[PDB]
Amino acid sequence: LVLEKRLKRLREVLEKRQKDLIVFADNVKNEHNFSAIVRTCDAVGVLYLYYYHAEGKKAKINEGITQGSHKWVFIEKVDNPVQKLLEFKNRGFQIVATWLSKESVNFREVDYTKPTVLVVGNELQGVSPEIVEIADKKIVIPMYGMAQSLNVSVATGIILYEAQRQREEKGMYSRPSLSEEEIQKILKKWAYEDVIK
Repeated sequence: LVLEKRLKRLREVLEKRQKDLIVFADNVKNEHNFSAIVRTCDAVGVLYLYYYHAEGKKAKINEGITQGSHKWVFIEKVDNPVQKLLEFKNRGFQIVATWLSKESVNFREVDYTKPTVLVVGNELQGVSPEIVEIADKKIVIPMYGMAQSLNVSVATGIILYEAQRQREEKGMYSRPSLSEEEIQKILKKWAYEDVIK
């Protein structure tokens, strides 16, 4: 019966998932920050998290820091960021990238309620120059101190919660963006993958 409870809870979670709000982690340095980002994705309703990492990208999530959240977000390793992002762009997704530059706009000026792929990272200016070249929006978070930037996980949460606020205002968490077919498919899949190993 206990397992029924988790699936019940999984269903409620899937009914609030934003199949439309995608996150792309561009070369996030340490696993502690990566795990925190996974937790944050889960918190705002992000269902898909893609990532690109040094030497292949064999990312090891910390269960003690993810609290098991790594289980209800699809995490997919990508070998070519621009190629993957172009796939979303051609599908109508706006590519929003954190780019540390005076030419970038305040992150609150973006409309996160439309299909969006938020790209964050630990390259010199946030995302790589290769990625920013294809972005629709280049964003920064206002700073008033000596630090030029914020910890990548903290910045990701700040931006994603602005997205949460906007979507909440439009009632996008009040109705499922995933269809019942998709919800049932995921329930079955994860209930299966959770056991098998």
